[PDB]
This record gives sequence, C-alpha cells and structure tokens, in this order.
Amino acid sequence: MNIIAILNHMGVYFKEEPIRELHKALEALDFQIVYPNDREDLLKLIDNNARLCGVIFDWDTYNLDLCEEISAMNEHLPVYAFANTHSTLDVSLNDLRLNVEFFEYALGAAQDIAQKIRQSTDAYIDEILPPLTKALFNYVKEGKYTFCTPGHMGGTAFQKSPVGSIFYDFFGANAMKSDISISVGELGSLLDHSGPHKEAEEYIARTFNAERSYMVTNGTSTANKIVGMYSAPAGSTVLIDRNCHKSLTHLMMMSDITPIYFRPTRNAYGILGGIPKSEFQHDTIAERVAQTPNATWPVHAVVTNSTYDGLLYNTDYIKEALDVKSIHFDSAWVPYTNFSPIYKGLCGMSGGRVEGKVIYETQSTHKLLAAFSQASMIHVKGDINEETFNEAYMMHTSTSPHYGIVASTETAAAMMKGNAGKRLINGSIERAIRFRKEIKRLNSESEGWFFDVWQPEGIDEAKCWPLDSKDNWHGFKDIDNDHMYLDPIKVTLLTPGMQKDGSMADTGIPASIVSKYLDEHGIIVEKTGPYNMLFLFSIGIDKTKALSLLRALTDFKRSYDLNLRVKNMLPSLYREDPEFYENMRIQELAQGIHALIQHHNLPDLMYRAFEVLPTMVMNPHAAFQMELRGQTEEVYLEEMIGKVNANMILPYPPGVPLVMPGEMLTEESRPVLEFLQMLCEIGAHYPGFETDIHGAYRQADGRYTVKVIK
Amino acid sequence: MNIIAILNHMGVYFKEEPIRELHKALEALDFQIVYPNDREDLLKLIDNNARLCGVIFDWDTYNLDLCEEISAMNEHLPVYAFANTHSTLDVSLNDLRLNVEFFEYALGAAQDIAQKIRQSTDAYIDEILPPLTKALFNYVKEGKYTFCTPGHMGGTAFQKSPVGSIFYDFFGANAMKSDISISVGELGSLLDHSGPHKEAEEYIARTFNAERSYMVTNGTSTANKIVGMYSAPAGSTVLIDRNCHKSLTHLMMMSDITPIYFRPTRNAYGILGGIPKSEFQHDTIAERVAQTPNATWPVHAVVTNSTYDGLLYNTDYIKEALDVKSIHFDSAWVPYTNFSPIYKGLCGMSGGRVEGKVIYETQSTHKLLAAFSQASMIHVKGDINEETFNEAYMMHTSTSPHYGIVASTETAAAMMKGNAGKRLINGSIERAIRFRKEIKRLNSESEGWFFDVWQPEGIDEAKCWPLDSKDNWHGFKDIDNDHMYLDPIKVTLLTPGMQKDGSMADTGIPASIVSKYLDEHGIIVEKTGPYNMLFLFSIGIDKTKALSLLRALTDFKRSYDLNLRVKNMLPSLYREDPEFYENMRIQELAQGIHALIQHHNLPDLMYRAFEVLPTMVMNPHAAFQMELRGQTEEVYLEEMIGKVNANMILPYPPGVPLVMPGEMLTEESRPVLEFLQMLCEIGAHYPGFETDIHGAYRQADGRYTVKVIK
Amino acid sequence: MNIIAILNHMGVYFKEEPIRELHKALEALDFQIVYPNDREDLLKLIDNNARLCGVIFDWDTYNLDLCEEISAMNEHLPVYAFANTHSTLDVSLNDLRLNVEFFEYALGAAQDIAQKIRQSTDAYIDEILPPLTKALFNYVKEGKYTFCTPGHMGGTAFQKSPVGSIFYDFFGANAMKSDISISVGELGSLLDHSGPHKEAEEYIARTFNAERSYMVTNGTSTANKIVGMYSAPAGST
Ligand SMILES: Cc1ncc(COP(=O)(O)O)c(/C=N/N[C@H](CCCCN)C(=O)O)c1O
Ligand SMILES: Cc1ncc(COP(=O)(O)O)c(/C=N/N[C@H](CCCCN)C(=O)O)c1O
Ligand SMILES: Cc1ncc(COP(=O)(O)O)c(/C=N/N[C@H](CCCCN)C(=O)O)c1O
Repeated sequence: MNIIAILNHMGVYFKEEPIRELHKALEALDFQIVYPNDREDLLKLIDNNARLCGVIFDWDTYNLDLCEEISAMNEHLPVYAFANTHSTLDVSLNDLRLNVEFFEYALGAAQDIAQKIRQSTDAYIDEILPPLTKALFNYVKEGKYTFCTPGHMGGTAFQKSPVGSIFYDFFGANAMKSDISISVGELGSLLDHSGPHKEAEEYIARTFNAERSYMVTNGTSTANKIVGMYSAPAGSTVLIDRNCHKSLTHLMMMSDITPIYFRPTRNAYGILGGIPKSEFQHDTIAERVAQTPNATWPVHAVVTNSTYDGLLYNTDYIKEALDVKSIHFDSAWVPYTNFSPIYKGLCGMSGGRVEGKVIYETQSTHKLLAAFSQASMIHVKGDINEETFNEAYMMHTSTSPHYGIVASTETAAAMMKGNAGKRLINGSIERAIRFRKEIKRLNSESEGWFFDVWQPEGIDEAKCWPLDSKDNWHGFKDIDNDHMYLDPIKVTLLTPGMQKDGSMADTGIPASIVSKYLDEHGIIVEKTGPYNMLFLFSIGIDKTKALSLLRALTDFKRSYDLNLRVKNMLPSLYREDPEFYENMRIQELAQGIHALIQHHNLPDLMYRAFEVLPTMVMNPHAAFQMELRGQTEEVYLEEMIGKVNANMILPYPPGVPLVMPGEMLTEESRPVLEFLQMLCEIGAHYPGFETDIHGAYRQADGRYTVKVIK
Repeated sequence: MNIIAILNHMGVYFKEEPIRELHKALEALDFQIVYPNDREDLLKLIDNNARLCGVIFDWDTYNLDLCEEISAMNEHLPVYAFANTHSTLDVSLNDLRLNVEFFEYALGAAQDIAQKIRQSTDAYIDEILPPLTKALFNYVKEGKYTFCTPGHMGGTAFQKSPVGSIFYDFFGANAMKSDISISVGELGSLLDHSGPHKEAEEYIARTFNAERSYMVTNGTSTANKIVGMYSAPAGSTVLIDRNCHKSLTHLMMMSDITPIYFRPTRNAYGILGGIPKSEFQHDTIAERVAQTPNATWPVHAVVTNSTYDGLLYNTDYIKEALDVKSIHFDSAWVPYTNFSPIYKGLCGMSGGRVEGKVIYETQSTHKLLAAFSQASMIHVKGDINEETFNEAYMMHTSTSPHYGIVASTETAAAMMKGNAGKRLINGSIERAIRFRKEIKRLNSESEGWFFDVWQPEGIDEAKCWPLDSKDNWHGFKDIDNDHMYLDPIKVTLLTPGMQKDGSMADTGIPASIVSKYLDEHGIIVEKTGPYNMLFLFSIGIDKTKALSLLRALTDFKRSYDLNLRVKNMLPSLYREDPEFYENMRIQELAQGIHALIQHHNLPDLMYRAFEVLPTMVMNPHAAFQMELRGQTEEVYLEEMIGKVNANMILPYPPGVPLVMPGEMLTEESRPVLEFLQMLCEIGAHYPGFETDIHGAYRQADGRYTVKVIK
Repeated sequence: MNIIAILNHMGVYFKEEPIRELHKALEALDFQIVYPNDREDLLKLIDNNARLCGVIFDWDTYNLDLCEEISAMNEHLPVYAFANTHSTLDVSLNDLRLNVEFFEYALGAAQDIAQKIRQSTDAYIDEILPPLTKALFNYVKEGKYTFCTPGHMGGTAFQKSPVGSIFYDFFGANAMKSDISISVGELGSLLDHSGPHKEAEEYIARTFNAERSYMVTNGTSTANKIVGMYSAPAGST
C-alpha cells in the first residue's frame, strides 16, 4: 500500500521541479512512484492494482471530475491535487465531498507535503482496515516478548530448528507473530466477546445484514452444531433437509432429537433440487409428526440454501409458511448474499425481523468469500437468550482460537465494503455470466460433441435465473414456480451422455475423465458428478483463469477426438495401473465407463433410490449410542434388509446421504440396496475409478460390508 | 536453507582457485556463502544458525573428527570434504557412517561439484521434511489453478482488494497458496486418513511413542470431546478430575454421562495439587459409586496431567491401580514428553500396553511445542474400534480443515527428530533451570524483598523434582511420596505477601501489578495468580528473552522501592481511571490490594471453598437441557443456597471450576458462596482489578447474579 | 541523538557478520555508527559527545563493569550487550540494575535487534526529556494547520517574503513551528497552570528544592515585581 501515481508531464519548471523534489521526498518515506501517461492510463492502473494508495495530478490540467472517476472505483483512495490558478471559489460542494487534499507548487516544500501524504496514507489504511485485524497488526508491530502460549513465541522456536526454519521461511514471520492467545489482553478474547473481538462482531453484524453475529473457527460444521444445539434440546423434534451436510447428521447423533425430513427433488444428472413448497405446509408437517413416533411439533427447522449446485430458495415464502419458531438456513455456499441486489429475498438474512420467529444463517466465509479455511459466520435475526447461546457457542469453540482465521473473517467482512467490494462482487458475477455465454457460443460453433452449461437457454442480464415448469433445461419434473433460482456464480458444465428426456445416450464421456484431464493440466474442479462438473466463479477467479479453463476444455476435446493413448493423455491414471492402461485409448476408456453406467442404468437407479425414504426405527442418537456400546456387527451389502443401520451411508454419486443412522431398509426401500450394489459393481472395473461409499467398507475379497445393529 | 560454510584459507593456488570457482558456481545456484575463520568459529556458526545447509572444508587441514563434531549437533547436515593427500585407505567405517561427500581440487570442475552440492542440499531438505508438509510444499510449487474452495483461489481475491491486499502482504503468498481443500486429491484427506495425511499420522505415531495418532484442528478441547464421546456412551459413569478443563464440562453438558469427581489438593498460593493416591483406589471409587445415584462402575477416567502449574503424576501407578478400562490423560500442557528422559514414567504414552486397558493422551501441540494455534494430537495405546473412533473423530472435525494447522502439527513432530530436536528440548530444560537458579541467587543476595521461585531448595541437575512430605516448599499438606513431580519448564515466580506457614504477611505485592508492569514493558506472562506468576520456558525461549525478563523484574523492584507514581509506573492502568490513580503511588496501590486480600482472608476462604464438594442434584447434561428449554431464572449471589446451578461457575482466582451445572450449594458448601461474595467485593475497589467469575453476571447496581433452575 | 558506538573487532565470523548486518539495519533506521578502537576510546567518546545514544559491545570481551563506567557518566544511556558464552547465571543484581539490554549473535536477526534498539533510543529520549518540552516537540511533529495567533502560522508568512525568508532560514523551521498560543489546547496554559505546563512547574519544583515553582517569561525583573507586589501591599514597609 505504498504506490503513488503522479499524472502529467507539463513543461513549466515552477511545477516540474517541486514535483521532482516531492518524488524524492516520497521515496525517502518508502513510497513507490509510478507515472501514468494519461488519464485513461491512470484509470486502468487504478483498476488493475489495488496497492495504488494515492494519486497526484495537476489541477490546472485536469478538473475535479477525474477525482469523481477515481472515487467511482475507490471512494477512500486519497487524491492529491496541486493548485496553481484555481482558488477556493473554484470548488463546489460535490467536489468538496471527494477525498481530495490540495497542495501548492513551491521549491523546498516537498518535505512537508510528503509528510502530509504519509499521514493521509496512514489514515486511508486505518479507514479501510477492520478493527480486530488492525489491532492484531499493531500488536505484531509492538514486538513484545511472550512467555505464554502458543510457545513457539512468535516463531523463535521454528527459527531455532532446520526443518522449523524451512517452515518459518514458508509461512513468514508475520503469520507467526500474529499467532497469539488470550494471554495478550490488549486483543481481548473471542470467547468473552471483549475488546476488538467485540467490535469485530458488531462490524460483521452490520456488514452482513444481521442483528447478531458470531465468529466460528471450526467451520460451518461447528456453526451448524452450535445453532442446532441451542435451538433443539434433547427430546425435541426438528425438521431437517434431506439435502443436509453430514454435520447435521453428526449433531443428530450427538443430541437425542427426533428428525422429520424434508424431501427434496432431483434430476437425471443427479443434481439435487429444492424442497417443494408443499413440504413447508403446516398440514404436511402435522401428518409427518403424527406418522413419526415420539415426535411432537418441531421446534427447529434446517434448510440448505443454497444447494451445492447453486439452487436458491425464495426465502420469504419459507419464512412465511414454515410454522416453526426457529428457522436455520445452512448458507455455507452463499456468504456473498447481501452484497448484490440479485440475491434479494433469496437468503435467510434478507429483509427484517419475522414476528415470533428467529432466523439463523450459517455461512462458510472460507468457501465463497476471501477467508482462511475453517472461518465461519453465524448470523442471527430475532430473539435469542444471549447467555444460553453463548454457552452453546463456547461448548464447540476452542479456548485457543487461531487469530489468523478470526482476522481473516473480519478482513472478509471488510473486503465487502464500499465501491471496491461492490465492484468485486459485480465483476465476479459478470465473469461467470460471460463464461456461461462463451460456453454456449462454443457449443454452437462446435461440429460434434461439446461441453454444455446447465442453465436457461437465453441468459442475458445479471440475475438469479428462475426455474420454471415450462422449461426443461433444469430437468426437474413439475417444479413450483417462483420457488428455485439458479445462482450465476456456481457454473455447472455438462458432459455428453444424457439426453433431454433424462435417458442415456448411446455414447457419453463421464465427467470424471475430464476432471482428471484438467487436474493433469493444472485445473482443479470443485466436484465431479457422473456427467457434470462444478466450477466456482468466486471473487478469486480472474480473466486469466477463465481463459485457461476454456483452453483446457478445447484441448481435451481435441485430444479425445484424436483418441490419444491413456498413457500420454492421462499420465497419472496410467501410473495408477500401467498394465491395464498400456494400450487403451481415451475413447475406449470413456465408452467403457459410459457403457457400464448405461447397462447398469445408473441415473434411474439413483433417482429411485433417493426418492424412497428408509424407515426410521430409531433416531441417529440412539443408533450411535448403541454403536458406542459395542452392540454392532458387520454384515454384507445383500443382508442389510431388515437391519438397523449404525452409520450414515453417503455414496458418490450423488454425494448426499442415502441412509441415516437408525434407519432400516425394507422391501419398499430395496432401490437403496440395489443402487449401492450397482455402485460397488461399477467401481471394480477400472483401476482409477473406485467405489466411494462412506459408511461402507471394502474387504480383501472386494465385497462391501456395512455396520448394523445386532 | 541456502547457507554454505567454507572453512578454508590455505595458501596454495591449486586449492584456492578451484574453491573460488566453486564459490561463484554455488552463488549461481542461489547459495549464500559464508567463511568461518576457524573450526570453533564454524561450530559456533552451526550452533547459532539452523539455516546452514552445508560445510566445505579441506581434508588435509582437518581430520574427519570435525565431521563428528558437526554431526553431534546435526547428523543430517551435509559435509563436503576436499581430498588432496588422503585416499580411500584413510577412511574408517566410523567416518563412512558420517554424512560426508568427497570432492577433488581441479580447475573447471566447479559446475559439476556445485550441481552435486545442490542435489545433496535437496536430499537433506527432503530427509528432514515430514511427508505431508513436503507434499503441501510441492503442490504449492506446482502453481495450479483452483475452481474449488477456499474461493480466494490462492490469494487472488485478496490481491484484487485494497484491504485484502494489505492482508495478503501481511500473511504472504505461501500462506494463502497452501490453504486448500480436499478437492486437491493428491494431498489426500484428513477426514479419510488417506494419502500423505495417512503417512503423517503414522509419522506422528512413531515420534510420540503412540500406537495410533490423530490430528485435531480445533484444539485439545475438541480432542478431549472426541476421546470422551468415544469412551463414554450415554448413561455411563466417568471418573473426572475436578481439576478438569472446561472442555470436559462441555462434554458432560453434551452427553448424558454421570460424573464422579476426583479430589485434587491445593496450597495457600492456590496452586492446584495432584490427586492423592487414595482417590485412585478401587474401594474409594466403589464407595463413590454407591453414594452417587444413577452411577455404575465408571467406564472412563480423565486425569489432568500435568497441571497448569506443572505437576506431573507418576503415571505407572495410575495405570496399574485405576481399575478403569479407559484412562485418558489430558496432557495439553506436556506434549514434549517422550522427547526427554526426565519425563519417563510421567506421561500416558510412557511404557507399553496396559493389559485390558486403553490409554489416551490429548496433547496441545500448539501449547508447548512449535505449532499453529488449535493444533492438537490424540495418542492411543491399546485396542480401539477404529471405525467407531473414526466416526467420533469426524463428528467434531470440520470437513474443511486448515491445511496450515495440519502441516504445523506434522512439522512439530518433525522438529523433535534427531540431534537437533534433542538439543532443542535439552536446551529448553537447561535454560529453565539456569533461570530458576539465577532467581534463587538474586533472592539470596537481595537486601529486602525479591521475587521467589516455587521449587525445591537445592535444584541441581535436569530432572522432574519429586514433591516429598518432608519438604514444605510446595505447600501441600500430607502429600503422598513418589507421587507428584515438578516440571522444570513451568517456572512459577512468587511475589511477597504470603508466609512459609500459609498465612499472609503484613505487606505484600499482588502478582497482578507485576503482570501489568511486565505487559507495559513488553513481557507477557502465561497467567497470574493472587501472588504467583507462571512463565513457560518452552523451546521458543532464548537467552535474550530470559535476560530481558530478569532485567524487567529488577526494574520493577527498583521502581516499587522508589514508590513511583501510578501515572508513570503503569500508564495503561492510570489510563483506565485517571481520576482514581491521579496521585496514587505504586506502594499504596499494592498495599491496598494486599490489605483487601488480608482482611477478607482470600487464601483460607478459597481453600475452604474448594475443599467441599457441592451436592450433585443432576448431571450437567440435565441442567443444560433444562436451561435450553427456558426453565432457568436469575437470582442474586446471596440466594443460590438450595438452588441448582444452570451453568458452571469458574472463579478467577484460582481459575478452576468451583460449581458445576447441576450442582446445588448447601450449608455444607456455604464456603463456596462466601468465597464468591468475597471476590465480588474485592473486585469493586480498584478500576483495573475487576471480579472475574465465569457464570456470574454483573448488573448495573454492581451486584452479581447467577442463574439457576426454577 | 542517533549516534551508536559499536565496540569490537573480533576475529570470528559468527559474531562479525551479525554485527555488520546490524550495522546495515541501524543505518536503515537513520543511525550514525561509530567504531571506537578500545574501551578507553569509547569512554572518551562518550565523555566528549552528548549525542551518543547507544553502546554495543561483546559481553565475552568486556565484563559488565564497562557498563558501570558508562553509567557513571550517563546512567540512562542504553547499552547493548551481545551474549555468547555468558548465561543468566553470569549476571548479578548490581549488574541487573544497569540499563543493559542483551542480544544474541545470529544471521538474519538484524532487523529485530535494530527495531529493539530504536525503541530503546525512543525510551531514552523520553526519559531524559521534560514533560512540557516533550509535548511541544510532539505537537510540532503533528504538523497541524493553525488559524490562530501568532499569525505567521508556523513560519508560512516568513516563507512568503524575501526578507522573511532570510529570517526563516536563520532561525529555522522548528523555532517558528513551536511558537504557538493557548489556542492549541493540548499544550495547556501557562497562565492557568494546566496540562503539561502544570507538570512542568511540578518538575521544576522538584529539581530546584522548592515547594512551589513559577515560570516567568519577562526575566527576574518581572519575577521580583511579582514577588514584591504579592508580599507588600500599598502602605506597608
Ligand atoms: C451445506 C454445507 N453445510 C456445511 C458444510 C460444512 O462446512 P465446512 O466445515 O466445510 O466449512 C458444508 C461443507 N461442504 N464441504 C465438504 C468438503 C469440504 C470442501 C471441499 N471443497 C463436504 O462436501 O462434505 C456444506 O456443504
Ligand atoms: C488441561 C487443559 N486441557 C485442554 C485445554 C484445551 O486446549 P486448547 O483448546 O486451548 O488447545 C486446555 C486449555 N487451556 N488453555 C486455555 C487458553 C489459554 C490461553 C493462554 N495461554 C484456557 O486457559 O482455558 C487445558 O488447560
Ligand atoms: C540582582 C539582579 N536581579 C534581577 C535582575 C533582573 O533580571 P533579568 O530581567 O535581567 O533577567 C538583574 C539583572 N541584571 N542584569 C543586567 C545586565 C544584563 C546582562 C549583561 N550581561 C543589569 O545588571 O542591569 C540582577 O542583576
């Protein structure tokens, strides 16, 4: 934050000489001087380099509208205008609102002006920094000696060891000096909500449209556990999205609560759909309560918004129709809502208080914003017991929080403020839309197969595209209108292999092969389905990465059409089993995997298996408790009918839980067993594509076992 | 790790010129060349700089015993010997065991030798690095493009923002690039225990003398909860150290487990003593089970070893005598055991398998070793159900672990390997002992008051000093012999105010004032008691910090004797309340606090309050569940007698839980109430010394309230 | 107050190279480094140059009695001892009374030691400065814009005039920037005996063995008139 831009190269000594003296004086204050050639050059320089901390220009040459253009991108960016002919009568109120400091041309005045510019730079840094992060930076500047934990003592222990010195050099001195504990009392305490930490929370609460905000250092898994534990005492009933993360299952296995599951939809690709509106109706909930033993009217409800693939709910309807006092939205995938108007009414915090209800949002700051991993936010709108919620929060938060993660959470809040943050979010949205349009365009010019994007046909402007019943791009059957919206940030690319009606095509390219190819060429997809790939076009994706992705996809298509050897096209896959892939070509491998999927009819089997709910003999807490007591045995896959499952069965695809602890497979739920057996059979044919079923254990004979209650 | 030391100043061109050529060629490979003046200079240089990666010396001038001296400090540090007169007949087997590579003198041979030295440096780095950290570093060197979480995409989003650019510049590019998720499949999965992660675990298990090892990214709080949840099913009885961390209390509030509390001792200073051997006897436990309602024979037992003040147990006796199938040692404060012989038999992992028992150790790697905060280890010795334990582990571990914390854990394991790690631990122990001896010496030669050190009178050699019933330095009454030992690392300094018999002196200086003075002068103590101050002499403490501490203590004594103004001595304290501290001098403030402590008789009241156990109406789980249901009201301090506490009451001092959730104060436990009232009265007299009682809430009127069940 | 004396010419790399690095890091912080040839040279240099703000020496070569000799001339002058063989057991209470800060020899540790020495230099300057003078210097460092008397506004009016510019160059910028009035409320008021002014009086009273002290800006003529007028009412002898 030490780059100062000086405009103009005028030809009068009485201006150039003071500017050269000021250049020397600023360099004496550790500033880096850059010289844009014109106004447009300066604007581009500001737009591309966030470390530009100041602009110096001649007022005689440029009017104060240049400051308006500068403030359109960064309203806090200090501007220094040198006045020669204009006086105090040449400035208006609107101009006086801009962040301009006025200086004059004079020999020998460079030291004072350089000091003024230094003070202005410090003030700008102070203004844009959030409170807790600024306090942490100041503490690191202090350089105090610690005799407390962590114990590496600001990295000294690492510097005393060779391997530790490598670690120190990799992570740097500042990452070690900022690693502190509550023994440093000037920083306050995360658990006590005191000092800068306290202000941090309020800062966050104002940035994310929340009444109360809590910082979590063990991810949205821990955030979900905290919210669920405060909301649902032992013996209560909770509505749970079936498309819930495994953390909700862990919470259920932790606390004795009775679950009643919302039933979401899906398509042929295996993309999880939204919960139909009827499932939020009071009569449906009452019927499920009556049909569920030891179940009363639910006191908490958890909905996944959005889904992994980017399907957001109209949350106003849910907040109005869900007759539950506590509504929690697992928004791990959408922390950027409230920073763009396209998400209005599509998130838990949207709007104001709900009478007689409390609304929670759990957000993975580290997922779609800029924050270190495990950084999570809990946002509360409504009435809570602050003491009791603080107890539930302390039971899951460590007494030695990582200050880097907490500061990253606060800095993520800070990065969303002002014109710079608005431009960040809007630019990411526009980049994703441009990539989607380019994928469609390339598909049009392509002669033969090419990747498609799972989206509406004619996307034009920046918005969350609604999923209507008339259209068939989304693949959902009889969908509710004004219910589900597609997030433009989450870009799903489709590989060939499925038809418009949901059936399989004669040929197809499993998306896992494309994922491996991208990995070999330095591109990491977020996740891969049977014929879909998810790419996150977050604030961290630039034009370079999008163009590289396009080039890699085109190169894959060219290589596949040429039918190259798997040895050369996928070197890592060949290294997995050189004998099996010695002479195989990419087309033969892709067609073999597609033929396995088609002959076993994976899409229909997966859909049928996930549209029938296994019967709940006991809640997950009871099954886990009897598992901890040793009352469990390992049986084979085919013998699981009539057995109470002890663990969660989470297969890939589709990547969501199919069987919950305390659930039993019957003749009605036999599709679950045959889908699992199909997955086990398919995963044993190609050495680089194994069966991935959490909760199932592969034996030496290749058979798969599950753990069930005796 | 690019510093090469050349020990050579010969006066022959046929050696000098090839060495100069080698210097230029090594500099071309980005090596920093240093020139020690002699053998002793080279040895000191190696001892003081862990970034030295190679030694080049002339074999004619120096025999191979110099390599022996080098390997005494670093057995992997490559040595390059230039042979002129010696041949293959001049090397013995013992010399051949040393890591020495032989070269020859020749013009024009510098490039090949420099390449060989580069390969040797890379081999050295590879040899000392642990596997998972090496994989992380290699992945960062790859520089791939991510379309997955975290979403800052290696820090790109940070570089696109001004405040984010400040954050990026502070933490550095490598910290942000190493932040990844399981979408990068080559690094494996911590949750799945696959790939390099798996190797890391095995590596850790071999370094810490554990059968199995698990890495926790949410601290020893989460590690304790995982161990307890696996070991204690709902409805089971657990033996719990009363000197337990709040995490064990949180686990009891989470799971319906019935606790039976061990009773540790304490001294006049409030230092928590060890649990007497009688509490571990089968008859005592059986009697407690008979008296405790809804209690069976305990299936789990948790012991805090060591204590906060550094008291380790003879763990062999506990393992032999404690008739519990599951014994868990909360060793958050002692992760360096197994790395020094003085701790033999003083930790859970010491020795081998206990027949019919499982032993757990929970270590805060980030507390006394070199690791990032929240890094913890679970060490298991004995038979466990790996699948059930893995489920319990997943229930508390986030699906997006901080890879930096995981790598810091592995690097902490690697830092203990070899002669360098042995020298690190031994140097820390010897530094702590030298500081203790210096404190004793300064006390002996001081005229008047001086800081004391809680230790035996005649500490000479490096060992854990036993606490004998004959000596009275430790202040414990009728202690068992060969039971408790003092860890030399944990240095407790005593300020005047107490007497040798346990009563308080006429005058005294509370340790909080000394703590504030040290904070003002850049020294952070671990924690402060009424008259004691704890300092951690970890591997991160050097001679510089120890001498700085001594200087600061002498400065405090001088300033206090001069009776300076509080305005000048403690500027922050005066800034808290300028009107109250306007004319106060340090002696008056210290004497006022000491007079309050004496008049209220804090030591005797605290001892009595922690000597009587409050009666357990219900276990903490029941109280917390009924608190989550709104069945809790708020009463004042004087009205808690006969009420069931809803939350744990943790007073400071002594910093350990006094009242647990579900416990009720009676006439037998009225000293608890008197002690709490005394603390509330004492904390309202000086604006910088407030009452610190977790679970008690100060109101506007100044009175303190606690909440109980209605 | 930026002259640091470094005292040794040892013949070992593991000490010489860190000292050279510290020399570079101290020059980066605007310090002037001097190299006395021996102990007596250093003592004479300290005696003859009050602008010496620090002494760096090797603890192996010189015991802490050299710090005693230095403190005999200036008890607040910071000394920096580099410890190699001596440990915490080699220092006594009397030595611990001296204003010595201890460092170690290590490559790459120069920036931290330079920052520590800078903080020590600032503390030394603060300790020797009186309160009101310190406040005036700090205010001048703030560089505020005044719309109040004196009216030259920190010397701007002098810089706007040729003869005024000669006057300004002669008297210097700090003299004109420190010439302020009570409109700057943070400096307090001499007439009201408030703020740093009040502290100044107390400071003066302690230094001159007086119960009360008053500052006069019009000489002992005015001081005598004040004392006499308070002491001698009209009509007295
Ligand atoms: C809806 C929802 N709610 C909560 C959480 C827990 O949040 P976390 O602890 O991870 O911060 C997640 C986490 N999903 N990601 C993990 C894998 C890590 C990311 C790999 N690129 C998974 O797929 O299991 C979630 O999807
Ligand atoms: C016996 C025992 N067992 C487990 C834990 C949890 O380990 P953690 O989650 O913190 O890694 C702790 C934690 N003690 N330290 C914390 C914070 C200290 C910060 C200043 N140095 C506290 O005082 O409450 C413990 O003392
Ligand atoms: C006993 C006594 N009491 C008070 C004062 C007034 O003090 P002042 O206003 O000057 O600060 C003076 C002043 N004497 N100085 C002048 C000579 C000027 C300096 C020549 N080098 C004189 O002799 O006339 C004094 O001698």
